[PDB]
Order: sequence, then C-alpha cells, then structure tokens
Amino acid sequence: RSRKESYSVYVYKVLKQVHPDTGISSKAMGIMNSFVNDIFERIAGEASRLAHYNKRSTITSREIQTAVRLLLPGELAKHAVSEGTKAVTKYTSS
Amino acid sequence: VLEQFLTYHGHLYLRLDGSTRVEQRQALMERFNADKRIFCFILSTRSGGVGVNLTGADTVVFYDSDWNPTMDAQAQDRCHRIGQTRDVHIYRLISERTVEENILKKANQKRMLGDMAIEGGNFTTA
Amino acid sequence: RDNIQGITKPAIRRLARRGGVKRISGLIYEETRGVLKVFLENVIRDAVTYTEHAKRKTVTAMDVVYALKRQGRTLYGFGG
Amino acid sequence: AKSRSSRAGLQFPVGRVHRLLRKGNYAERVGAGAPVYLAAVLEYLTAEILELAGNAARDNKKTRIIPRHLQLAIRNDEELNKLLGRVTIAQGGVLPNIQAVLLPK
Amino acid sequence: TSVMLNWEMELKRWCPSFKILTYYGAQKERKLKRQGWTKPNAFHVCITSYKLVLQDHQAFRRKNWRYLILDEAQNIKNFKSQRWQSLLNFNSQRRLLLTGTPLQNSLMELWSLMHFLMPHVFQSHREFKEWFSNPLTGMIEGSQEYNEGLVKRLHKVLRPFLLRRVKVDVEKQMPKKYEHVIRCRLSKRQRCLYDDFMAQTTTKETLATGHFMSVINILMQLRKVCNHPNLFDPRPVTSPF
Amino acid sequence: PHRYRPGTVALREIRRYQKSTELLIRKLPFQRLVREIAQDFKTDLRFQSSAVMALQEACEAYLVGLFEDTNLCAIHAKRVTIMPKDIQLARRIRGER
Amino acid sequence: RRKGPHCERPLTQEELLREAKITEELNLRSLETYERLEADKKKQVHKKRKCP
DNA sequence: CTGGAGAATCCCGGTGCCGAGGCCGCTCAATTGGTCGTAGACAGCTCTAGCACCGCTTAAACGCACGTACGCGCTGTCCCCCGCGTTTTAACCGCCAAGGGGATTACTCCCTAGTCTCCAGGCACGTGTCACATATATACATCCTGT
DNA sequence: ACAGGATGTATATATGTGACACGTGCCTGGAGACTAGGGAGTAATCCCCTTGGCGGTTAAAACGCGGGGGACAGCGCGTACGTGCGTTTAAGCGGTGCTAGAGCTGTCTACGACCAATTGAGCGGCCTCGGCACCGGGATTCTCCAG
Ligand SMILES: [Mg+2]
Repeated sequence: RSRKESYSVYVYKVLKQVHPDTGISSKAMGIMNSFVNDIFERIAGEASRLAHYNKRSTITSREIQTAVRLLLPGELAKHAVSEGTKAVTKYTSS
Repeated sequence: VLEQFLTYHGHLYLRLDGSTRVEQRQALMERFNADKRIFCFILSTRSGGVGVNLTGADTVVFYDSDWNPTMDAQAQDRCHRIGQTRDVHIYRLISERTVEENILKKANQKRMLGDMAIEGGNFTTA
Repeated sequence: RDNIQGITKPAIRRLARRGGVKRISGLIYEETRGVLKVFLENVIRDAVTYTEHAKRKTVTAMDVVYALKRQGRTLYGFGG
Repeated sequence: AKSRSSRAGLQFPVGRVHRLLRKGNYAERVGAGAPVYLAAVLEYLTAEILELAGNAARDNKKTRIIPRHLQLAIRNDEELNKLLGRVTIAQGGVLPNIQAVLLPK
Repeated sequence: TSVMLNWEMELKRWCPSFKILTYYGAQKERKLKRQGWTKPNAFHVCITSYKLVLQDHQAFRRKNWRYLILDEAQNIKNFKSQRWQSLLNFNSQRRLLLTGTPLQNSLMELWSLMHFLMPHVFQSHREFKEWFSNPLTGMIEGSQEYNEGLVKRLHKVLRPFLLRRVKVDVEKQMPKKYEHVIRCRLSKRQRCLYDDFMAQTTTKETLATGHFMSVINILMQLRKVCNHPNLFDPRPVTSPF
Repeated sequence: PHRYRPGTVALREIRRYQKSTELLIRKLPFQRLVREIAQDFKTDLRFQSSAVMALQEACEAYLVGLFEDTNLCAIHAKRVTIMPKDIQLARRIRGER
Repeated sequence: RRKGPHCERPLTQEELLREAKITEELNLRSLETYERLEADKKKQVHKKRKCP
C-alpha cells in the first residue's frame, strides 16, 4: 500500500529506545509526525539557501551541518552536530 | 393559542409541557386530579400523554392528529383508568376534505396491524 | 448574521483563567471579541485563498494549517 | 539487502529522507551523506523530545505519552522552547504558573 | 420524566417497606443525592428518568442491579438509539419491561425490546429478524405473498415472554369509552392558505421528488395551516394601495 | 450561607483550567462564527469538520497567549486586575500593533 | 505505604434486621403524610412608594 | 495564634470502553549494480582590502555641583468586578430516511516546457565629468524662564 | 504680563565628494527545431452531511444583587535625574605602508545522476487485551469567620 506515508514507524522505534515500556497516543504520535516535518523543511530550506550562499548547486552534509548550527540553541546544536557527524562517519565506512 | 382561546372564554385551566419542570408536573396533576373549579387541562400529547393518572376528568379532546397510533391510544387511556366514575367520551376534531382525514386513516391502519400482530391471546391462561 | 457574540463572557473568562488572569475588567469582553474577529478573519482569509487555488470547495484542515503557518502562528497536530 | 539507514546505527529512514531532499526543490544535488546527516539530526531531536514527553507523562502516573506531556516536556526545556517557540502543540494546554502578585497572603 | 414522582408516591402509598431514592435535579443536586449510595442497602428502590440516565451512566453501570425496570418501554423502540446502548450496558440479573403497547408503529420494534430482555435467546440480529418478518411488516402495503401464514409461529414465539391483558372485555366493572369523532368545517382563510400552498410550483415539485424529510416538511407545514394560521402565517394588516 | 472572599474561587479557576488541556470556546457558536467570517470571502464555501477544529485550537492558543501577555501589563501598573490597558500594551510590544 | 482499604465496618443485612428497617420505613410513610398534606405559598407585598 | 465549620482536593481501589499496539498481506520504494558526464576541489596567482601604524584637531565624553521634577508610599474614597443564587436560552436526541455535492483517481492525449543550439542587442564596468547640498553665516522667530 | 536669554529656523551661497552621461565590449537573452511529461478535459466511484424541524429535557448563559477590596485621586516628601560648566580623553579625519587572503582561473577526478532490475520495508487492514477515564470513599488540606 501507500497513499499517506508518515514518520510513525520511526517515532515509535526511537521511542522504544528512550522508554521501552512507554507508549504513545494516536494524537501525540500525530503531533510527533508533524513536528519532524517542521524541522526537516526548516533545516533543508536553510541548507538550500546556504548552498545558494556559497553558490554551490548541491546540498552536501556540510550545508546540512551549517544549517543545524544556525537553528539549535547551543547544547542542542552541539549534540545534533555530533549525532550527524557520527552517522556520516559510520555510514562512509560501510 | 389554546391557552389564549380559553381565557377569551373565561375557562379556568392549566397546562402541561415538555418545559414544565418535574415537581410542577406533579403539582399540576394533583391540583387537577384532586381539585374541581378547574374546567380544562391543556397538555402536550407526548410530555403530558405518556403515563400519568387522571381519573378526575373525562371528555378527552384530540385537537391534533398523528399517523402513529401509539400516542393517541396512550393519551386516551389517561382518563380511562381504574378509579374512573363516569363514561369517557373522546372527541376528535378532523378538518373536512383535508389531510387530517388521511392521518386518521393511517392511524387506523397501523392500529389494525397491531391488533393483528400482538392481541392474539398472549394471556396468562395459555 | 452577526454571531461574534457566540464567544461569550464566560468563555472569555475561561480563556483568561487558563492564561493566568485572575481579574477581568468589564470592557474586556467587547475588546477580546474585536481582537479575536481580526485574528479569525486573517487566518480564514488565507485559508480560503489556499482553497480557491486548489480548485476545491471545502476548506480542509491543511488549508488552515498552511494559512496559520503564513502568519507565523504554527500549530502542531492536524497533519501539519 | 541493507537499508542505507541501518548502515549508520540508527532507527530513522536515511532512504526516504533522501527522496524528500531531492524532490522538494531545495538544490540540484543531494550528496551521499546529506540525508545520512539530516536523518541523524531528525532522529536526535525525536529522541530528546520523546524521552522528555514520555516520562513527563510517566511522572503523571501514565504509561502512554500524551500530548499534554508533549507540551510539558517542550515548554520546560530551555532549548526546545527556543526551537519550538512559535509552535502551538494542539490539545497541550499551558504550563501551571501563578504570578506572585495574584497569589494571596 | 412526568411519571417519576408517581412511582415514588405510589410506592410510598402501596409498599411503605422499601427505601426510595428519586434521582432528579440540577447538576450538583444529583451529586448530592448520590452521597453514600455505595453503602449496603443505602437505597432499596431507585427511580430515575430515561433522559437523565443518558448523561449519568458511568455511575449506574458500576452496580449490581437485581432488577432493571423500564416503564413505558415504548421509549426504547430503536436499536440504534444510543439510550438503547446505555440501558443495554447495565449489569442486571433480571429485566422487566412495562408498556401499554410494546409496538404499534411497525414490526422490528419488538426485536429491540426482546433482545434487551433476553439477549441470548434473540441473539440473532436484524438480518434474521427482517428476513423472518418481511411478509408481516410488508403485509400492510408492500410484500404480502405469504398472506398471514407466518403469523402463528411469530405470535407463538412471543408467548413465553409477555403478558397482554386487555382492560375492556376481561373486566366488566369499568365505565365505558366512546370514540366521539367530530368533523370540522371549511374555515375560509385556513382553506385559502391550504389550497394556495398545496398548489404552488415548489410544493408540486417537492411532492413529485423529495428526500423524505422535505415532503414531511410539506405535510408538517400543513400541520401548521390546518391547526391555526399564525402558525402558518399571521393575517396581514390590510391597507390602501 | 457561606461565600468565598473575592479571589479564592478565582485562583481555583486558575488552577483548574491551567491544568486541563481542552477547548474553552463553545463548539457550535465558534463554528457559526467561522461561517460568518468566511461568508464575506467566498460565498458557499464548505468547511471540513476538522478545519474548524484547527481554527478553534489556533484561536484559543492565540487568546490564551494574549491573556498571558495582558496579565503582565496589568501587573506592570501595580494592578492585580487586567483591563483593556494591559492587553493593549502587551500587543503593542508583541509587534501586533 | 499510605493505604486506605476501608474494610472496617463490614456491615451486612439480616432477616431480623429486615423487619426493624421495615418498621422505620413504616414510620417514614407516616412522616410522608406530612408531605401529602399541604400549606400555602406565602406571596409578597408591593414595592415601597416614592414621595418627592 | 489557635478554634471549628465547611468546602475543596487527593490518592486508593474498581469497573468497562476503545484506542494502541499486534500481526498479515501485498504495493512503493528504497537498494544493488554500472556507465556517464561532470561539482568542486585543490593548486597557483592577480591585486584589493584589511589591518596597523602615527599626528593634529577638537568634539565629546565625563565628572561635579544644584535645584527641580519626578517616583515609591499612604490613605481615603467610591464603585465595579466576584461570588453565588435564580430565570432563560441553547442544544443535544429520536424520529425521520437518504440523495447529492464533491473530493479522489485514471485514462487518454495535445500542449507546454526542457534541452540545446547558434546570433545580437543590452548590461556591466569603466571613464568624463557636473553639480546637490553639506558646511558656513547671519538676522528673523519663536520659545522660554525669572521677575 | 513682560524681556533678557537661549535655541530653532529660514534663506542665501559655493565647490567638491558623490550623481549622471557615453562607449564599449561579451556573456546572456532571444530565436528555433525536437521530444517527452505534465497537466487538462471528462468519466466513474464512494462517501459524508445537509436535508426542516420539532418538542423534550438538560447544562451553560444570562441576569440580579450584595458588597468588599482594589482602582484612582489627593498629598507629600525626598531622592535623583537633567542642566549646565569646566576638564581631558580619546575619537576622527587624514595620511603612510605591509602582505593576508579574496577572487579568480584552470584541471581533473570523485561525485552525483541515471536506470533497470529487485526485493523488503512499510502501510493499510482487521483483532484483542491493557490502560486510562470516570466514580465512589474517606482522609488530609485550605479558606472563612470568630475570639
Ligand atoms: Mg403510569
């Protein structure tokens, strides 16, 4: 099937790591689904504009990292950058 | 307009609605079932005609008409109770060459249907 | 029609209670109704522009979410 | 054989997050590790928010994250309140706080 | 509602042995009247209205009722009623339905009552009951064919469950009842509006095609104009041109 | 009889409604107001039953947030009580003016 | 630790107690007679009069 | 400060409803494998700024001294919102039975748009300067503030 | 009910640090011929939701009505901020005078797109228990007069 895809399978996979026994209501799961579509578009739009700033025609991981630096308040940005860079580091070795 | 019509004729009455609160319903029924000097009780066929006792009156008038017989039968038998002391006449005002005739015809048809369907000796003897 | 009085004084007082207000002036209900009717008309006007453009006759919740994001006021929970 | 997402030690979808990138007219070239980075960041924010909301609800004697506690987790965090400053979580109400002036005694 | 205080009063008149609770009043009064009603035999017989059991049902469902009694059970015609569901989800060891007429208006009005009464006996649902009763419910105007062949078994099925005495021919100690119908006159202005309305283009169209409720609106506008006309339209002030 | 002093039931209303996340505007009247407002934009525009829900949530949040900024302007003038003067200052600073 | 079972006073009904409780309910019927009789509504007088 | 009533909260334990998750079964879409241009990266190299200094000039920042004007505080006065009980309007059913207005979806198809050329004006950066108006000068007009 | 005493304009003038004009060239529209894919124009399906409204009963508004305690006005006084004056600090407004590093150019892979398969998430679609939701105690907790 297809019709309407969403984040629900990843908001519940990531929730089962932080709190193995905690569930999530359909409304709250929908709210998380919506929230991720916010940050995705925000980071990707700032990254597209960043590519446009240094006149690149590609959004690389460097653009995404600089877009993450521009939005997260310090500690949030300092840990999100580490998450992204570790994921990219570990994905290039496989 | 019945409430207005009866004052034009000076008839002492009281009336019962879906809007009359419960304790007032009981008070009105008592101040008519057990009190004379009131001539007339104006009441709604559903809210007033469903299940309460009124032996203190007769001459039931059906000003309206409805194709569902249940309400009319139920309302008739508000007078025709155990504890009655006079024969109960039941008047029914039908406009001529007007659909009210057909409404009573439909009511009679459904009445006959019920007569057939459930009155066939569902007694304690069987 | 003029049904801006459906937002009644008790409702405005409940919205003030939720907002921490613990005493409300008398002329605060005829103010809040003018403040709320300007905010509604702005978000509805933008939701009807997103609905006319899609050649649709019903203002869907997506139109309201898009028009609310246009104002800056971002709400989470209706598919956007 | 192996989802691109799995090859990062993650739970989030590196594959679909690539398509959403190179379909939304952001640029003309999504790199090998642009979606691998964005997916990681998205999953990170989800981890943070979900943990906070989840045991805020479990602080409320609940075993099911409810949007009320989504709002509580977001509004109590100083970093997530800056991030989601202009976002209204529906059916999340507000935060309990009484101005000292109003309070009696 | 109207008979609530009658069941209380009659109780106190006939059986001054049981303790009675009569459940009516404003939102807070009904909370006050339930204080202590968890306790053993705090109340022996409880009276309440259909209409203020629907929005107070969380309190009643969580109780072991010995007998659940519905007066003028007529009020429970529909299975898709939402107070049929409210009363069905009541823990009751015995159920009793009182009504002057279990049905008059149509068949299938017995199935809701009997399924509420004996769920496991009448567990077979509307598909069975309609395929079973179709000749009888159609006999009036629609499907006839079987011509009251089914009536004997249908009637016999009810006999274990309902007692139906008729208070006219079985007890000759009762004043008589007369159906004194009286036909009523032309009523010139009533009839002017009647024959005008009944002949208008839109009413002709509606009577030709309509999604039920619009034609019921036609004949209910006729309730208006047949009963008295300021229901239909007040007589105009007449003034020189 | 017994009655609370002015300010006792007020803080109780504060506590009750600043803990329970639900709508506070009567549903049907607000849905009627939405149609009134939309009548002057495009005649005969249907509103999905969940579009008015989103509008109502986004309006109640806006009004609650505007009352939280009004109550600060009330306390700025040494006034525990809020009035049109405090809403106006709060909206002035918010850039809504 | 802060438990509240309220298993204390496990009161039960009995046949000897049945007739005693019926007796107090018969007295309650006798009291109901005071509800069955009636009194008046105590209507009120007209408003005070101006005199400038 | 304790009293003593009278209302509110506030967890404990109980009882069903129904959403949240459990699984199953195919559809979409992300992976795999491979050829084909190329994004940008990196290695020079031209050549603007940036930076860093130093002097002379003087506006300006700044400290001080002195009233005046404005700011927290008190209290009294009066009304207008809070609390709470009663009358009124809104608003659910049951009763009444389905059309139809309109999103949701495809299959054709013709029109619009990408792609990818080769020209040719027109937009940039010089250069060649012309000139608004900044700075300067003075009387005219308010525009004060102390008498 | 003034007048020193300041401060604020108003009008005029001039030349020099910025506003326009003119020529060039050369990257970029413009113009043109193919080739999809995209989107439009109908034609079918499935829903939901208005149909007109009515008369019972309820919760929520709405209204009466006391009264109390906060919103303001009045009064005062007691700092404290502007106002002005003398000093001095140090910025500005020009200069000289390196070389760090933009900005560019070129060159050439590693990188991105494509691209046909392939399959395995994933999403929909029912099912079935736990888990919140509401309830009904009784026991701690506040709030309100009362001494
Ligand atoms: Mg009865």
